[PDB]
Amino acid sequence: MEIVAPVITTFRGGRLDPELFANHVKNITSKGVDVVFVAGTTGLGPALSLQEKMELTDAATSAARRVIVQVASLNADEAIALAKYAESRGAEAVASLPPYYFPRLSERQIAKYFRDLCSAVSIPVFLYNYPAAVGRDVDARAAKELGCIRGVKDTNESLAHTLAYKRYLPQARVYNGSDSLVFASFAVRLDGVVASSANYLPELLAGIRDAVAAGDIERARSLQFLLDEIVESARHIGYAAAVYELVEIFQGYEAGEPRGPVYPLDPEEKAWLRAAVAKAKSQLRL
Amino acid sequence: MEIVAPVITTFRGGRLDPELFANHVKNITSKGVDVVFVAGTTGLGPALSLQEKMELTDAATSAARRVIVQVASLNADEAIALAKYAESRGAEAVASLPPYYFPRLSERQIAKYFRDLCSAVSIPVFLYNYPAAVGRDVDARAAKELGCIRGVKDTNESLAHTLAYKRYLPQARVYNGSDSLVFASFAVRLDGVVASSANYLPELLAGIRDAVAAGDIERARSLQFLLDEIVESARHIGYAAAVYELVEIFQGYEAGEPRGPVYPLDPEEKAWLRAAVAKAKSQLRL
Amino acid sequence: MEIVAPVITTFRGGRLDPELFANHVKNITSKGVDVVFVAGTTGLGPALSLQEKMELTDAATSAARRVIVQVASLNADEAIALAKYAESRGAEAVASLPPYYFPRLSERQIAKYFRDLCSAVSIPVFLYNYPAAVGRDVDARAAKELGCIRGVKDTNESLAHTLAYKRYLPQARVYNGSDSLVFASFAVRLDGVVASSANYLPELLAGIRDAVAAGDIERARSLQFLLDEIVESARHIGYAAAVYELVEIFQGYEAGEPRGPVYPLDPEEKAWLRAAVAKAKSQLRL
Amino acid sequence: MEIVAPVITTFRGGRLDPELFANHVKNITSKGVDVVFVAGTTGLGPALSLQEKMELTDAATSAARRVIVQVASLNADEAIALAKYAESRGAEAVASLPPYYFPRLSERQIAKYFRDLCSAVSIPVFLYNYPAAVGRDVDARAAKELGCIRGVKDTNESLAHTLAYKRYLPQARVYNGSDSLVFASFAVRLDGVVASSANYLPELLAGIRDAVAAGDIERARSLQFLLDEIVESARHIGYAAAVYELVEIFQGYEAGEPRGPVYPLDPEEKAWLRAAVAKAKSQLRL
Repeated sequence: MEIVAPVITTFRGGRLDPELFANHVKNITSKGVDVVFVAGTTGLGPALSLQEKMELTDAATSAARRVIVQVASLNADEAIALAKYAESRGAEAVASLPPYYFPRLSERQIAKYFRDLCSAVSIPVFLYNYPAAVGRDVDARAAKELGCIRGVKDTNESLAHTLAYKRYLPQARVYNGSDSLVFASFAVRLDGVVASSANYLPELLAGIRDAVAAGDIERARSLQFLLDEIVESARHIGYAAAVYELVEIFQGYEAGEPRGPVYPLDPEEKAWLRAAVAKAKSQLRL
Repeated sequence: MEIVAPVITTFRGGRLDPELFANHVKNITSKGVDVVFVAGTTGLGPALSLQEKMELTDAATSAARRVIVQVASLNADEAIALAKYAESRGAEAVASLPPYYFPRLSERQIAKYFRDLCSAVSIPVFLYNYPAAVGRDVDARAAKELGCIRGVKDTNESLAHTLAYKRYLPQARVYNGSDSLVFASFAVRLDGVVASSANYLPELLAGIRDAVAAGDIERARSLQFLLDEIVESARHIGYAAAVYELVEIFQGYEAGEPRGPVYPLDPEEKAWLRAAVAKAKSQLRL
Repeated sequence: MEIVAPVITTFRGGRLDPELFANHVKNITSKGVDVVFVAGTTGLGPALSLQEKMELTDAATSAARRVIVQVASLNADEAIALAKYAESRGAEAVASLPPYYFPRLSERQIAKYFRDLCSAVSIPVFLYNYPAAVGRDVDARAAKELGCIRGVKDTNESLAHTLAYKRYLPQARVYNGSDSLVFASFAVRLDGVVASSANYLPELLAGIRDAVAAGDIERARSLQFLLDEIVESARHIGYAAAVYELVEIFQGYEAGEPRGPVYPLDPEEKAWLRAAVAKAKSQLRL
Repeated sequence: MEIVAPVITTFRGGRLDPELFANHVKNITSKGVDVVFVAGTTGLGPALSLQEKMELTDAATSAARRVIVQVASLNADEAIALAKYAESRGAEAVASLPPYYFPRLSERQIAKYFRDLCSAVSIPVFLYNYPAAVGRDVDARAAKELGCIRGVKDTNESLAHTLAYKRYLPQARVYNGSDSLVFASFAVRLDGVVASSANYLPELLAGIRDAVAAGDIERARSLQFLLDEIVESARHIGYAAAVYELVEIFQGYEAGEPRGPVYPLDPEEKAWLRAAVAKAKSQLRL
């Protein structure tokens, strides 16, 4: 079972910094990340222009051997163009959010979007489902009804919703994206996890996976609860910005910054977070 | 009290068509539209490039005397740039959605976004609130606390939520954005309405306004109910794409197309919509 | 247009005090309440035994000329039984919540419940819709389909939702039950309001009704906002218990108390609430 | 890890039939049910009078060695009365929903409800959490703060929400109540499940438990998916009434019926369900 990192997009001086990005990717893949997922929500995907996603695709595919690229755009031609680009750069798969923002698009519109993406490339197309952010759900039955989905990332608190993709699409690779469900995902033998914490504590996720595989459910659960406490503190100050500071805290190198509306944490927020996780940090035998 | 059109963005072959747009704006403003609101949700704002939004700003300010440009972007630098551009082209105000898509941004991040817009321009900055599409609400209390909001457009079926902005911001111009609340907005004396149906039935909205002003409450209401039957059919088939077909059906000229993932309606959907609205339309006597 | 009070159920000791109830009914009906609605949510309906509701029926019909009895029970035989009892005591109508609590109920079960109710009496049966408390909505289209509904009380922040009942059911008496929409309800000419504040400020509700009729929209809105401030303070300490204390503050007599798990406000909560509404209270001229 | 049945309440004639009930309890306890949970949502608890719940308590404590009685009432005095009665009859624990139906009760009211319940008995008080039905959540933090909660049954699609009670109350016994999470609950080593399917397919739940315990984690998931198919079908016609028919289909004896507003299935619905679950039934064996 795989640890997939929905990797942060590392800005510095207003632009993408591929040196920060490459160092970060090479570190986390050394610590147990199997696959790099670029331009996911944790990577600020919908905030990135097509060219920024191309730059990120180049950086990810030159830093990691296994890369899935998130391609969604509210101009659907851009999703097709980037999917072809990712494929040419050696991505093992592409993924897409369903069309987001607009309420009450039709089922026909959603289906055409995904079918056009599948027609554009030969590599597997993944559904990246995230109803809290997207404002709609493409559930297991709908995903099967599309007729071309070969993988699912379900960023979702409902483990049963995620398991249902394995039921309706027995050949798809299915992953849950909730940090609170890493332990549970391995326990029920999903194909893997795509959790934001693979950015800052990949060795913890690997510890959970190891523990579950050894039958050590108590250790796995304990590691999970430690992770939950860290996530909880981070959510308190703006989770998406905090992920970057958590990388600095736990991995010890510069992680860059997000970009407005996802403004970087200020100095006072960074200091508060460092103290907030100091205890959980000391408890870590990984 | 004003009728404000959140005007459609008119594409041809996935490219912006400013002639279709200009003809449409000229027509609805001759039929009772007081103000043109460009790149709102009905105008596919989040789907438009910055280049497209600048072109749309040029075309709207050329075709209309009173223009508000909606500037939101998930790259905040782009919101600031377009707000300054809009001001330079003579927009009377700019509006923005709160940062959307991303769940759990912090209050500081949201406040910074709006405050940076207000500091970027001298013309009024409006809150454009649309919780169903944005995934968060900036309520009247929150809008007061921003400390620079001079207008609100509230695309919201809770009319008291919209009225609360007049309570907390007595100097602000406050509009409700729901088609189902045009009659109600005029009856409670909001500053006006920003309803998508100003695109396809602006004469019907002016008729509602006239009836309320005449104390003809029963007429205003029966006109509202006719509009509600039309909105219902349109929603059934996919509302955002449906608006374009309704413009053609009710106003009698070409309206262009939306762009995918907001794909244009297909022939069967259009035929269905035409049959669906035919009854209600006939019961109209303006 | 009517002011309908969803009257509080006055307990004293551990049990219903029908005398306190009669007195309260008499005072508010002398101050503008047109109809008394017994055992609604504000009257703690779902917490009352059949015997308590029968007792309210007797006391209300003896103290008021126009009485509607709310009869919902999760034993449908008690609803049928009480509806018959209310008719026999001279109630002008009965109302029911749809079946509540249970999430997994079919359209057929809901329709059967309302149709059996309609068969049981010859007086009008109202739908009492309150989705936030009930956990389900019976919307205008569904209410028409039931085929026997003659009135609706919609406790709902969506004025559009309530207006839809007048569209689908032109001969029904339709009331909105939100305190925040009293002004709006009279402005759009619903048949009336069934607002909790008729317990403690029936003269304010009448003042709003008078102001709308006179066309003094600005006074109507101003009175609405004062009411909103009062409701907001009450919601802070527990609205259902707070209504009783607001009756005491504004009407000057003992209102009795609710019963747990709706526990009466404690002395500190009462002192806080008195102080919280003091300014709005002094600003009240009528 | 335990299988707890939220047992159906068995009506015949519109009245309780304690002999159908006894036969049912005895059968399911012989096929792997460890504990009987009486008057839960599956048992129509909120629909039952205090006397009916006492009668159910008698029948359960006569037919089974281990009984937990669900005691919630919207008259808290009745919750206390029943808890004392359950203890007198030899129940090993009582549980309660939080106060339901009423929106926006205060934290003080909810805490007083639970603490008063704990002080009435010397047997343990469990929290029975079911946010979808109750309209409010008492999460793990809130549960710990109550200070007297000894067990938790969380009917919730969010497994991380359930797991949190083990984080905060590691001494409490914690169960998840969603049928779609039986496999997952055993996999993460909750103390067990309280799933409605214990009524009709207890042997399937015991098979899932066995398979998780071997490590045929993949056969466990396969049995769960079969259960998910059957649940899917019952949900389609109205789950609460359908549970009774599923008992007849899979266990082959008379199950009684629910009582309206939870009306029994009609002959047509029953025929539809039997055909719908025939395939699943055929692949069962066990």
